[PDB]
Amino acid sequence: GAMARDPLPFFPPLYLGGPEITTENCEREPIHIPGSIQPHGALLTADGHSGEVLQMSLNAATFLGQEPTVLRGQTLAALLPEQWPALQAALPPGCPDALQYRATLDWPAAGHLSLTVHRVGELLILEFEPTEAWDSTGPHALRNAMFALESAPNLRALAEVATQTVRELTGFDRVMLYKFAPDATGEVIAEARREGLHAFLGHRFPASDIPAQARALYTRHLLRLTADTRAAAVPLDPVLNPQTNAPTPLGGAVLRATSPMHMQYLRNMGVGSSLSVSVVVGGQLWGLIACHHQTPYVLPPDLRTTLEYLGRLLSLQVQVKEAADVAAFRQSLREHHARVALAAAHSLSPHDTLSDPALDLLGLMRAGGLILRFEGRWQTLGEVPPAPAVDALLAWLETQPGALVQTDALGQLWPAGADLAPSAAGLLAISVGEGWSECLVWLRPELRLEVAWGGATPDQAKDDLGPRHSFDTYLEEKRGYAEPWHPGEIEEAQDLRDTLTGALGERLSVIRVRNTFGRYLTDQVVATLLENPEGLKMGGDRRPITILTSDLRGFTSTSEGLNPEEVVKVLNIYFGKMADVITHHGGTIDKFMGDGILVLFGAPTSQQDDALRAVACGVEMQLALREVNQQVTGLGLQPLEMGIGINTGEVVVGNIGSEKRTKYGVVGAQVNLTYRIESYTTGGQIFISSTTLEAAGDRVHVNGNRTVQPKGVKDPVVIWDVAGVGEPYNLSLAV
Amino acid sequence: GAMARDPLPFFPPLYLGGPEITTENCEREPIHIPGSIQPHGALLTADGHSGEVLQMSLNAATFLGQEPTVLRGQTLAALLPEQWPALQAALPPGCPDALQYRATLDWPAAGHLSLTVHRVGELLILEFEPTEAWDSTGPHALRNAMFALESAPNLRALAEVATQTVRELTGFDRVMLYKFAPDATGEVIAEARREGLHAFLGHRFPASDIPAQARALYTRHLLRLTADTRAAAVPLDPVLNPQTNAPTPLGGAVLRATSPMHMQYLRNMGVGSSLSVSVVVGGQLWGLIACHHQTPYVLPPDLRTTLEYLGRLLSLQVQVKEAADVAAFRQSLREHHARVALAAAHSLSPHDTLSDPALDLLGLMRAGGLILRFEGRWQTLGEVPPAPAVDALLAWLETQPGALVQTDALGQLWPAPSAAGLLAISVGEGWSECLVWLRPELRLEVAWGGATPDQAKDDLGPRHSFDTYLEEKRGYAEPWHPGEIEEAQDLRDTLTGALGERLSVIRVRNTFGRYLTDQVVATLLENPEGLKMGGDRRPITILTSDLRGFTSTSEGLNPEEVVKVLNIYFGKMADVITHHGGTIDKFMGDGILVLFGAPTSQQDDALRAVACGVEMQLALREVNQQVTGLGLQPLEMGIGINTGEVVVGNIGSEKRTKYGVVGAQVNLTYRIESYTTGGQIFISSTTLEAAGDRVHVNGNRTVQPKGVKDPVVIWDVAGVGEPYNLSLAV
Ligand SMILES: *C/C=C1/C(=C/c2[nH]c(/C=C3[NH+]=C(/C=C4\NC(=O)C(C=C)=C4C)C(C)=C\3CCC(=O)O)c(CCC(=O)O)c2C)NC(=O)[C@H]1C
Ligand SMILES: *C/C=C1/C(=C/c2[nH]c(/C=C3[NH+]=C(/C=C4\NC(=O)C(C=C)=C4C)C(C)=C\3CCC(=O)O)c(CCC(=O)O)c2C)NC(=O)[C@H]1C
Repeated sequence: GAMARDPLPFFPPLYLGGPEITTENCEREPIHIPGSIQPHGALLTADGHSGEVLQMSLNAATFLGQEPTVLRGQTLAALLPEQWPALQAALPPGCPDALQYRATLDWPAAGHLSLTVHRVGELLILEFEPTEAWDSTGPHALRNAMFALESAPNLRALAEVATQTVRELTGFDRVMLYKFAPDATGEVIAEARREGLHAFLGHRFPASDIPAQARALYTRHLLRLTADTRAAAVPLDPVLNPQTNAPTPLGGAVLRATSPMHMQYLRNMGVGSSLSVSVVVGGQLWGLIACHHQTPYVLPPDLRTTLEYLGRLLSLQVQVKEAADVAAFRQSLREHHARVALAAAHSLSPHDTLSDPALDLLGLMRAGGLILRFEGRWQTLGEVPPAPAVDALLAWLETQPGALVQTDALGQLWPAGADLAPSAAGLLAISVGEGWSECLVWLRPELRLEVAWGGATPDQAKDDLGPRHSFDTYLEEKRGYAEPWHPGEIEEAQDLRDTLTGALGERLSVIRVRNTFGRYLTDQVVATLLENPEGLKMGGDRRPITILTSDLRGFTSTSEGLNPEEVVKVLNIYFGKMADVITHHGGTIDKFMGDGILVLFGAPTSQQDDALRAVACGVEMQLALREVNQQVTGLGLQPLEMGIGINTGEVVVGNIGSEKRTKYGVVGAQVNLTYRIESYTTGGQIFISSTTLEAAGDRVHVNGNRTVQPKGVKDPVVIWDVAGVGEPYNLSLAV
Repeated sequence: GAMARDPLPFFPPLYLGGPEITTENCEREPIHIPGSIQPHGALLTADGHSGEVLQMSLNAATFLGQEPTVLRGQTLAALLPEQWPALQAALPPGCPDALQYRATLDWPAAGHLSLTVHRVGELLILEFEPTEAWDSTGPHALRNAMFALESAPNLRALAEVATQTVRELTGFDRVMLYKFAPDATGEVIAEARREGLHAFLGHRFPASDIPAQARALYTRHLLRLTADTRAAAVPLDPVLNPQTNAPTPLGGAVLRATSPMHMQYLRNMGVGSSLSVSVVVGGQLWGLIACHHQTPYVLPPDLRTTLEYLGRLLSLQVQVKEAADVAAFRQSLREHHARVALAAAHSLSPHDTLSDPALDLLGLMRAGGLILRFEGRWQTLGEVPPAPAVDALLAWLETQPGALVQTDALGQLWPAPSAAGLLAISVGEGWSECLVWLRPELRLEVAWGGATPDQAKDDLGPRHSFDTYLEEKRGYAEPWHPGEIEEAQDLRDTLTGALGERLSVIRVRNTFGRYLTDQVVATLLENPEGLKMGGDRRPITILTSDLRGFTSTSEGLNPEEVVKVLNIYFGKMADVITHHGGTIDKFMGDGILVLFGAPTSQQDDALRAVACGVEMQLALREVNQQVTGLGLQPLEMGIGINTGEVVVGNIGSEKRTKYGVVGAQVNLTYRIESYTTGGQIFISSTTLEAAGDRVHVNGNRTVQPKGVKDPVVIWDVAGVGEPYNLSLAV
């Protein structure tokens, strides 16, 4: 950004053999050390401790009415017997160079003088200038303006009051408020002017009309002027400070000679006199009050002080009015902003929430297209570039520093993307966390706009070796720019980025609970578990739980002759319906081992009807397979068949994983027994153990039984064939 | 926070039957509508459209030089023939009541008068004051003050210039800068005064000395004065505005009579004249330039305007100076800040990064104790109260709103000793992950100007004593520096911004393998494509293990022995499997399933799987030392490995995916393991072929497990050669 770019190193001044200044090298003119002054005042420099005079402007003798011999090598003690002790008191040695001291002198000849002093290291710089010794303006003009500035209701009105007041105070033929853009171009956003004068209002001027080292200088010394655009500069004698054998810094002297480049610009523009006051906001040059007179004009010093004070006042009020205008913009989005904040705040699946048309993330930013990248997938709303180009933008976005990126001409910030101006000329992108792995990208189409320039566009700065001669309206078509993002839209995006980034709190814990307690647990069960962290006895515990295992009989063998995509599709269908059923019965899915399911009832938390719910779950799982086999045989494949075993008993519960990556699981002979029980089933059948049937109760309807001695058990056991469950399930296997 | 709390509703004023004002209700005094003015000026009110004069102060004739009947019911057009068109243009209908217009008048029997006008609703309010023949040589004192304030190096120095300059401009016997705290107590942070006056510098004063409705009014109308603290008010006549039959709002008139309660305070303090100017920063009352004279003093209006100018400049520079003071505090901490900023940004296990003493989160904030809650658990550095108080503090911090909680007296915020000061930041929203800085008690003595806030309602009028009253505060820590608040917010921003990076790795590990290395997770994220979630048939090598008979022996162990043994076993097996790039797929009871080929495949999948199996068997030697140390029997382990085409893809539901494998070659692996005995590794012929000549074998078996159409040869593995050089001990 040209405004946030320090000036180039300056070249040596002319009187040290520096180069001549043209529009090629003019950002390097050392305008702060011209070694000369404007002829309407006089300048002395003096040693800061002794007060010996070291330099005089060539006109100081004639100005201060003393022969040049006495003056040179006189002391300020003798030249200013009253003001010498005072400026020492006000400008103590070692004080900042910015500090200035002002006084009136009753001088022997031609009237009173205005004295302005400042210190630069070991050197005192004294400016002398005619004054009335009588404030022409009176007390009320400034006080009235200050209150009127503060009561202006918005930025535009504040600009009107500023230029209208300054022109009333000074009599200038033209007073402009000139506002710098981030690329250091500027625009006349208010103008008060004498009748019959050409209007510059609404015109943009190239950044080169005020070069970077002038803008830097104007950030530190807030007023400067050219009283007479025809007047020759007056040299300092000697031109170098003899304390240093180096140029005398003159940036803080209002009598500093103006650059010949700018002198010529003002003549071309028809200007006899010029003055500007910096508006500085947050340490940055926000703009200028820029004044012109058609004929030479020396603004009296007291009028200048009024201006300098208005400068300070305007610097604060520009900030106040800009914040109020932004807040008013956001005030009209309040209803919509709250609604978007509430949804984003607690949402655990951002993709389904932020793409809802009822949320209208597109309208919230007046965007033409929105990209949402969350988890691993990105979807879009509205007008976006073809899918190949969206992936190229997200790839370049990942390289951008920060968590917010904003531009109204994406083609310039990212060259390869200049082709995407029909839908992505402007872009506002925010990163949920750092790295752009999750982000939102509002896009805006190219908006062709005409720009009124003051005589020339920025690329015509070097057509001549000097300033241009025309400042009349020059229209240029703007290419590749979108409508700019309002500062309130920038803020809205910052608010929403913060909300989603905060929401990563839950999105990390619930995925961490599922890793420990159940990969397929419901968002309610996880919520239930987060509230009650204790009671779970991670270090180990033995207690009763019911275990259910199922397998698809021979599906692993029939899957060696299907498409790999058919297998995955069939397993996805099956597990989907199975998981819905098991969830409905409060079971914890513990493993999806191939085509087999293990379900726990009682871990992570138990209830008195664990066994009954497991049996009912088993029945409905079998019934659910009939719905599943419609799609499978719909796809052209053979029906699936399923056997289920259920056991109930004491198992060891706890962190059965490792220490660094825990898993709440169960271990013991009663787990293994469930598999042996399931191994006695055929398709459609459910075998349960005697402990399960006993624990489940009289609501379980059995078909018959078998005594079996599975390998792994010392004693024979009776297993029971389930036909159904009664109230309140009323679930029955078909026969 | 009494500063950001609106005033209470005022009570009706006395002349409408309201209650007498005492220290019981003085926050309800309607000080903006006294119906009266101070006697060094005169006041008219007129209709905003016709200019008809509606009220006059009772002294208006003496001031304006015309008896009341010629003034009353006359029109401002006739009375101010030049100023009437001007003040209408400056004060248009609807303008803010803050907006003021001033002019000078020259009248007979009246000298030069200052006329200050402003508009309240449909009413114009005109104030008349003696003023001076204009003779200034220019605003030199202002210009010099302006640059002196701008060059002040810090906030203390800025305050010193302001009071020094105001005293030089005015002659006031005492000039103070009075800075409000968030609780609306105030402190005199700079003072310029007569030598014979008792110093108030450094003293704090109760919030009630400037009540909430004075503070609110002082945020809109930036100057008020009491010219003579013994001068009697002058009634308005009539007292009520006839447009409304309601009181006339005088908040915006400098001549407004001062609250009687405050007049008595000034007298009790020995003050003869008073004036203060608001410092308003970001729309908030930051403080007052507060001035006392021991004798009466009517400041001419032109000199008040210079004070008003300095108030505006000082509102700007207080902002500039406080920021620079904070930036200078943090500049000392820069290298330390960068050091913590780097660590917290890229950490995927913040518990081990932040507890590092070389990171020095305690010293960064100059704290005595630090709590660190991340993921499931919490942990503490330095001096922390016990685990009940930490679990109770962490529970209560979930109560607090926002992401940052800052106090220097935790006993007051939360009733329930190493922690008198607390600074807490929420990583994300809700405090599920947070940092808590704790500071111990710092016995400080507050110097109060006469009395503590407890003694506000001791008598029905103001206090008489304003001498130093030292009060010992208990349960307090050294206050958090504003730079230390900014450092905590920065660190909170960083850790919260690192949640996205922490999120990407747990999402991937949740899909592709729970125990995956933080290194291979980075691999899957820079190359996310080609994984083929829809389905694919690829060769992979599969390794299954079991601890034979441990399921039975565990029925005789205490459950805590069972979990401890499995934790030791799995923890060692995981180390070995990860060293060999295996993907632990399931911890099935005491069994492990490991994939070599998923999610990614190298060309030596089979060899690594065989060598991993050998090392797991060897690693069981170091496990069986800890298991027998605990007094238990030693574990035995059998291993089977198979290599074959399997279906690879999303095997879970569509909603909760899991990258898994399915097929007969997966199931054959468990059958191959079932033939092993303790200490033995059986592998299939396809594994032996893919692994290559570096595998050392003992013998072989032809087996035909059911569910298999054709017999298969399995091979007993003795060890692995270069570069592994592992052999099963024999
Ligand atoms: C290659 C160098 C160039 C150059 C140099 C230059 N310009 C300035 C200072 C100013 N230029 C201003 C420009 C404007 N005045 C207007 O009235 C408008 C629009 C209506 C514009 C854009 C202004 C305002 C200033 C500030 C000075 C002032 O207030 O008069 C300097 C610095 C002068 C100095 O302080 O010594 C220099 C070196 N101007 C170019 O256009 C090219 C040729
Ligand atoms: C129960 C009511 C109380 C009360 C009322 C009250 N106080 C004010 C205004 C001011 N009080 C000030 C206090 C101080 N002056 C000092 O010099 C110091 C410290 C050294 C303090 C704390 C100040 C500065 C003001 C502003 C007025 C001024 O500049 O003199 C009002 C409002 C006055 C008005 O605008 O009419 C009221 C109602 N003060 C209490 O102490 C209790 C009794």
